Amino acid sequence: HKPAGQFLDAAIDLLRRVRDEEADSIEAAGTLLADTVQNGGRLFAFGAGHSSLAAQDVVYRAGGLALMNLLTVPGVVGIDVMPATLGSALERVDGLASAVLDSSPLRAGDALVIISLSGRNALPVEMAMHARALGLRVIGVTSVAYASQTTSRHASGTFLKDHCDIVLDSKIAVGDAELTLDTVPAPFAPASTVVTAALMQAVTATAAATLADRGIEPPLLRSGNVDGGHEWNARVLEQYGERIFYRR
Amino acid sequence: HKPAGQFLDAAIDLLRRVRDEEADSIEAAGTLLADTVQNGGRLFAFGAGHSSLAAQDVVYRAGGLALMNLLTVPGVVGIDVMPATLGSALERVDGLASAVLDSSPLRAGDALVIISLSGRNALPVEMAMHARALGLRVIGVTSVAYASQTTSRHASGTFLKDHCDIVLDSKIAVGDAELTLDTVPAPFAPASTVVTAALMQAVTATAAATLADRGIEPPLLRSGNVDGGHEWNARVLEQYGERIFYRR
Ligand SMILES: CC(=O)N[C@@H]1[C@@H](O)[C@H](O)[C@@H](COP(=O)(O)O)O[C@@H]1O
Ligand SMILES: CC(=O)N[C@@H]1[C@@H](O)[C@H](O)[C@@H](COP(=O)(O)O)O[C@@H]1O
Repeated sequence: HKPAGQFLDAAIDLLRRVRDEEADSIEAAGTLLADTVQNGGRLFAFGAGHSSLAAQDVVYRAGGLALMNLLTVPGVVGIDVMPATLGSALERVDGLASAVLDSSPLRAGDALVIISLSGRNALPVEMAMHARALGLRVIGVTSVAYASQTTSRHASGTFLKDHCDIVLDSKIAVGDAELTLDTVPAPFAPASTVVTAALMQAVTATAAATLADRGIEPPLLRSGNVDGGHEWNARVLEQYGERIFYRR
Repeated sequence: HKPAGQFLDAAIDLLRRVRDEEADSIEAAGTLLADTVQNGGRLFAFGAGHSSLAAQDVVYRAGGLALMNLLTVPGVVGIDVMPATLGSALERVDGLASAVLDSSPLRAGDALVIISLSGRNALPVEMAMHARALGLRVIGVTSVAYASQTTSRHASGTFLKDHCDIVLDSKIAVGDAELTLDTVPAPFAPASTVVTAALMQAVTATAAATLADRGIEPPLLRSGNVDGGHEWNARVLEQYGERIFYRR
């Protein structure tokens, strides 16, 4: 009955929905990532604002793939920007996504994961459209409910999911808040990061397992806060350095 | 049996452990945050690397408290820094934590949440020690198992949890990886961000509910990606601007 327990039960239920409903889509996404690695492509992940956090959770990560890179749009990497409200405004700027994609090392055949809960703003929609125009395969992580219950803010009138090769439905109801209190007019307690991080790990875990099943050793990193982790990672990062862009 | 399902079941089980084991600690932490707001103090959250992501998840957040601020240590806000490996090295630098605390607006009586899974490195340990020396109340979000199974890398030989007023145990087993495959030597698939984000939301949800029960309207933000959210937030951010440091 207490707020902590109510929220955790809501987050568990959302993870159960993802587990039971997105299993095939999660498998398809992880296989696409494994295919890209095997065929010599690169892997990148992007999200704006708090959606950036699920993307960061698979980059340079204990237990994660060394080959996963972060696509950084300046000002929307998390909420670090001053003022934080500018991050919201940058999501409406046409041409930012193309500037970032055209400057990056992404090329035809690469894989880009795009996390956007609403999927409705110019920046994530343009990112998917332009990435596909460049020949990239695009996985979207998005709450498809928003496409029926909100209006697109992109000039095309379309949503992120309309421009993805694979869509992972992150389930969050419109408003991104799981609890209400009678005395309190606004809902509170967002689970979207709990859910999207879990989806991303499920996707990358599938890619690692798929490579292994094909007799290809997945390039996995260890935690740097367990003795020997940094030594282990140095070997891996050097080995796959050519397709890793967060070190040299 | 598939990797996605195995990971999601592991993450659910960790959320159940937090729900069933940390309920009283979560209540105590949220009450301390509510007490601080009521007594006129400020709220800040910090973590390094991927632990920064749980801190960011409660800042400028749909359904979250407008009064929660991010404490930014340059170079360890997420994994954005180039090269990402420098973030790991910065966690070992003595004096960085004090530099950041002494420059910030944090003052005696304020509340600081510190997220560190291992709790073993110089930066998070110094952050807690120096914050308490400044008169701050400190909530740590940390896997206490690390304090018995790893060695401290702080000069004191102590861990984060030894310097907290309240400890929230994030349960993750040493290594931060929930899956193994027979052919694959390293474990993979980290849940720490799934778990820590959920703990943080449970804490802030408790603070909002506690304020409400005391007849104090919690200063909650709405999603900017639902129509009217930015207008709603502008009112709130102006009202509580004096204790909000991510806008002006
Ligand atoms: C109060 C608030 O909402 N702040 C931002 C929001 O402006 C931004 O749009 C979202 C990412 O957008 P997306 O996940 O829907 O793509 O992250 C944050 O929530
Ligand atoms: C491969 C790797 O591990 N990268 C960093 C790690 O160096 C850092 O220590 C941790 C935060 O540390 P903490 O959560 O234990 O405080 O975030 C990331 O995992």
